Amino acid sequence: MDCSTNISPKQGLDKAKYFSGKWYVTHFLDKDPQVTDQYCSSFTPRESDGTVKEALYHYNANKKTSFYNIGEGKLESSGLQYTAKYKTVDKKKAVLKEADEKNSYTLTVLEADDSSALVHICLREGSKDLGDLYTVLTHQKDAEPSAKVKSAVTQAGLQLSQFVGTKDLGCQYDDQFTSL
Ligand code: HEM
Ligand SMILES: [N]
Repeated sequence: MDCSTNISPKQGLDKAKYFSGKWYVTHFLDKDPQVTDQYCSSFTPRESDGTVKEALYHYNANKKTSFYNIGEGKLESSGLQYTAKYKTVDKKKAVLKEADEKNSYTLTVLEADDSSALVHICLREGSKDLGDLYTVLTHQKDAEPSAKVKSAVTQAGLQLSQFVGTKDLGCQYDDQFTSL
């Protein structure tokens, strides 16, 4: 399922609010009905002079497995949006696999305040699109997203009730990895 082509970052967002601390996905919306496994995710995005680098963590709640990555990209001029390439690393941040130049993901920030954020992610594997992925984030695990971010969800044409809540999945996180 192809990703939406009508996704743009919110104008006027302050980078400092998004590129700080660590983020936990509290709710997510995957539009592809063929998916089966549900994931938990946490990441730490940093930025310097328009260059973005982030440590990502995924935990497969169904198969009880996890994987780590390091994404690197550049900030678009338009807004808080960037397309990054990613390498695969272990829990110690050692490189297990270099980045495949044909793969990428574009992350678009739709809203972000001091406690939460809403982002859109489009992952691509060369030519195949994995489909739209919307994720609500908070700095505190299982915390409640702000009213401001919930409003962003509505404005995005989505219903919070359709999102999957991760606080009930029995998530396992590696706070050591995202800390720092
Ligand atoms: C709860 C939220 C999330 C869900 C449901 C989710 C789901 C997925 C799925 C299904 C895969 C494929 C893994 C497999 O082979 O089985 C995956 C891979 C990946 N996701 Fe996510 N993801 C989440 C959050 C994120 C975030 C926050 C980012 C970006 C910052 C992201 C970036 C990626 C990347 C780069 C890969 C590829 C890793 C690799 O192939 O080594 N994901 N995700
Ligand atoms: N993803």
